[PDB]
Amino acid sequence: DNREIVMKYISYKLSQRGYEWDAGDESEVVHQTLRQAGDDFSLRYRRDFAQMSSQLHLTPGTAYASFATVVAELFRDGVNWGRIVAFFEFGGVMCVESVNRAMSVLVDNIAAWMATYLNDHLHTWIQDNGGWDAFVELYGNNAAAESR
Ligand SMILES: CCCCN(CCCC)C(=O)c1cc(C)n(-c2ccccc2C(=O)N2Cc3ccccc3C[C@H]2CN)n1
Repeated sequence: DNREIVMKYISYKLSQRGYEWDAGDESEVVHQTLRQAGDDFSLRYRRDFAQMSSQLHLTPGTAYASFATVVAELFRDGVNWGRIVAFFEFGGVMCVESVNRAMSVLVDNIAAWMATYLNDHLHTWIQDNGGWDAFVELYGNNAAAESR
């Protein structure tokens, strides 16, 4: 389910910062692989997230517009797994930031916007491209390459 993968992902990100989410908490290997891929994405692009956040100026009034803007740029050159990982980690980072700015009402909204975008705009692609199992396979190949 699209709701479930978003929910597990967001739950994990918030739990990483000690935040337990009222509405929170696909194979287990899929969730685990997406968790690691997102964590590596954040490690590499930490500085970029910090700069982008500053540009977006998160508020309840502008959160949806910022979410839509980011996602439109992310997928401007089409969908691939790497960009889907970016998507998840962007939604995660935005949920952590919401909580940090005493805007925790946004977490539920961001999770809904993520699940909707998955449903309306990534679902076809995912299925055409072998589903979440293909993501796991890709991750494996890349891990073996990065090892050697
Ligand atoms: C995490 C989603 C960032 C999407 N974005 C910012 C939109 C601001 C309105 C992008 O410009 C964007 C577009 C693409 C294809 N991507 C990437 C996808 C995979 C790997 C890197 C990028 C990328 O282009 N960047 C990574 C990143 C991460 C966090 C914050 C901003 C950016 C932008 C660039 C930085 N070099 N990021």
